[PDB]
Amino acid sequence: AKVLCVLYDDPTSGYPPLYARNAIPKIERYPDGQTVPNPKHIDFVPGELLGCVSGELGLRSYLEDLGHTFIVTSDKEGPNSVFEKELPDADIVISQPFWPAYLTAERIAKAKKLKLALTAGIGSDHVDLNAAIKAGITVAEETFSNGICVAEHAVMMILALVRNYLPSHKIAEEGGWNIADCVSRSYDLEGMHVGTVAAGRIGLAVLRRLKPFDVKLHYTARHRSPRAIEDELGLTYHATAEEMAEVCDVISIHAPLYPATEHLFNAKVLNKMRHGSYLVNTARAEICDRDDIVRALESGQLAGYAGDVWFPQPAPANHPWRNMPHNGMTPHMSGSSLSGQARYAAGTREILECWFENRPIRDEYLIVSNGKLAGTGAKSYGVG
Amino acid sequence: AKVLCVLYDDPTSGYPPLYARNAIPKIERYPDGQTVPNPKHIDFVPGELLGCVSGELGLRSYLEDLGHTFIVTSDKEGPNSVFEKELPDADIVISQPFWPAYLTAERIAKAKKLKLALTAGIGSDHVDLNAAIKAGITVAEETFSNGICVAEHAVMMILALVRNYLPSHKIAEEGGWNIADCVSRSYDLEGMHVGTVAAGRIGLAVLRRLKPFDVKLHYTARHRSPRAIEDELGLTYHATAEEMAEVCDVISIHAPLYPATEHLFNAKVLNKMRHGSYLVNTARAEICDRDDIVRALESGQLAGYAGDVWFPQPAPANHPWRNMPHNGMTPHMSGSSLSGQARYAAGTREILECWFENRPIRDEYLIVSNGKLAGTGAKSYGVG
Ligand SMILES: NC(=O)C1=CN([C@@H]2O[C@H](COP(=O)(O)OP(=O)(O)OC[C@H]3O[C@@H](n4cnc5c(N)ncnc54)[C@H](OP(=O)(O)O)[C@@H]3O)[C@@H](O)[C@H]2O)C=CC1
Ligand SMILES: NC(=O)C1=CN([C@@H]2O[C@H](COP(=O)(O)OP(=O)(O)OC[C@H]3O[C@@H](n4cnc5c(N)ncnc54)[C@H](OP(=O)(O)O)[C@@H]3O)[C@@H](O)[C@H]2O)C=CC1
Repeated sequence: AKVLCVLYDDPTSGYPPLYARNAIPKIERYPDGQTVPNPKHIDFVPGELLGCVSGELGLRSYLEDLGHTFIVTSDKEGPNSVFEKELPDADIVISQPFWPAYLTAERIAKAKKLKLALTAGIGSDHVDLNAAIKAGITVAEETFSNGICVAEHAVMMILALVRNYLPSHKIAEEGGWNIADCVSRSYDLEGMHVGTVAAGRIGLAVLRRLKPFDVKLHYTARHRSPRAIEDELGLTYHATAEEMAEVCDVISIHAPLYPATEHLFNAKVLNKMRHGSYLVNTARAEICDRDDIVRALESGQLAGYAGDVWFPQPAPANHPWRNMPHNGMTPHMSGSSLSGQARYAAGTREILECWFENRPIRDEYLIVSNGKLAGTGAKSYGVG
Repeated sequence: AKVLCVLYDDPTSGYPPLYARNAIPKIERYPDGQTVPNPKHIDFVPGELLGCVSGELGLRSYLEDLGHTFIVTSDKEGPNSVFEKELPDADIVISQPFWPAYLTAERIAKAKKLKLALTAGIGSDHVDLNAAIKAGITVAEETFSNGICVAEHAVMMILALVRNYLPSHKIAEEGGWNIADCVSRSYDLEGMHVGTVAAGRIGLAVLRRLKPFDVKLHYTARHRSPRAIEDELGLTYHATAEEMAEVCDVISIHAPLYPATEHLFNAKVLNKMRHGSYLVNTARAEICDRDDIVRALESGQLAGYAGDVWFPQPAPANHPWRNMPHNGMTPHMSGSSLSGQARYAAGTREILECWFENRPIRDEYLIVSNGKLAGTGAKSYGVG
């Protein structure tokens, strides 16, 4: 088989980078009991940089020893990219959400041999799932592989926004003291109403991390969480995001992107919030309406917005979220911490081993299979 | 009586600032059961900026209606400062740790009428406690008033360091994407060993907030915390900071500053940590050796350092912690969030009401009274 893999560019300093530490913690299970990936072997040491061109997700020897071909590129934009030129006879396409090889309907039509579209990470919205369904392409991802990474990043961003961290760090760097300037917009999180959009793998992890901050917890979802979970965490459920927006000081988004969630957080929802509320989005950019977010920050309707996800990706240098007021943005990085990479790279290999050996891809990894949403896709996504 | 009060300068934009929101949560009790301050009245709305010269800690009408004089200034350096010129006949001196009026032995000797040295905030190490004891001065502070603020700030800083937030935000602002550069130093906190120096009011609040991040928790203190606490959090105790340093990936400092803790975190302790460890210090700067911290970051012995506390305060523009590598500093702000200010300003008034009415200052607020460490001072401090 021909495996076409799109990864981000190597570090500016070169590859490998100068690692700050030489080992990372051992993780064996996720909080819900799901096991971490179980490939027969891995050809990297956890903690290495794997998601760039030279890192290769640690796949080359595995693939070539089996007689497969493995093409790795970062060049992914337009019909003259290495990606699009190599696509027509690729059996398998792999890319990460952080540097995504978009599989539009038009590209899927060109992809005459494509049978497996594998996300290295979580979130397969860069693939047109309706087109994949029609074409009989399997779409899979490494469920839970980097979810805890995201939960950490989201809580970090909530705190940075509410406490006014980023402008205050700039004052320290630039020689100032200026306590009044630092604290004129600095609040505690304690006692605020905080809600998540979704209480799935990441949303629940966020709610759990928020609990000891002594906030009042809310969530919205299409299907109510078990009473035991609501009791554990003191959750208040809302049938819709609009209703939750009315009562929350801070919202963090943790749903997948598909038609029902596209532009869910637009002006109508944002304007339901109290003036000076906060929004964090480490889910997908297009769950928000891009320009409505800018307007909310310009008016102070939102006191702050932060996230790691943008549209499109990579975000152009002129993207309006970069320098809108009161933002805590990063590039799309949370799911690509070195710790997360070890897990999604291992899971990418696990999935390939199953595929090549004619064994099932784990149900929880599936998004589309056999011409329909399947596994986690059927539980978390829609195509209507 | 004459009340001499040193506060920081007003916001650069003017006073009042443009508030992002017009109310904050109501807090009634601290996690150990201590009640929030109970002054007869407050002359501000919680959420207002109180800690600058124009804010006056909300004390002016209260004091002047009683016939007291109230002098508020930010001018605190040298013998010609308004502070030192007004000091010789001040009965009461008030200042905040964020902009501290240092009560050296020499200043205390000049302060012929001084009877009460009141910290607006927590941490009275800017007062020479031996000199206060000798002079028969009462030293008091608003215990717990801003401790939760600090705990939030510390956890925020831990996450920002481990995940490489600050340099990544810069890339977003400056038009880059550069995922490899962002994540080459980005780790998850999950599974790391994290320790606190002290498990007091703030240390315990930090440990509780860390728990759901699924880290392995450690602490050091002069005596063992209660069974319930060690069991609740799965704590491992170490008799010394050096011992804890050997096994922790991250340490956060939460002890008071006095001779036993001065320069505790010097090269001897830093070098016990594994290469690439992280240190957060929202306690007091001088618990660390200033230049040893710099050198540990320059060599990579520490992968990161962050805190809000400096020495001296204000830190000069050329202070080496501002632009040392891999830092997440802010000016001294955590205890002066608008939320914390509401509580310490209310407590400052409560203490003054007790004082003027010949009623006890709460035992838990006392640091020095009647010529010895007293109250919380006796439980948490030493005088060497
Ligand atoms: N920033 C990054 O690096 C990363 C981002 N992500 C993003 O986060 C998303 C969530 O990941 P994860 O928690 O692991 O996924 P899960 O599938 O576990 O959870 C998603 C939840 O979303 C809820 N949901 C679906 N539709 C809606 C709707 N219309 N409104 C509200 N809630 C909805 C579902 O609950 P219900 O059925 O009750 O509605 C489901 O439980 C991913 O799909 C991805 O886009 C993920 C990893 C990394
Ligand atoms: N950044 C900011 O804005 C703020 C900073 N702070 C700083 O944080 C400090 C802690 O505040 P808080 O938790 O409220 O104070 P507490 O008095 O509640 O706790 C201090 C703890 O320090 C421990 N301790 C004392 N001496 C030592 C030692 N030699 N080694 C190790 N532990 C020691 C004590 O435990 P044991 O007796 O078992 O040793 C005590 O429980 C303050 O004193 C202040 O300097 C406070 C507020 C705001």
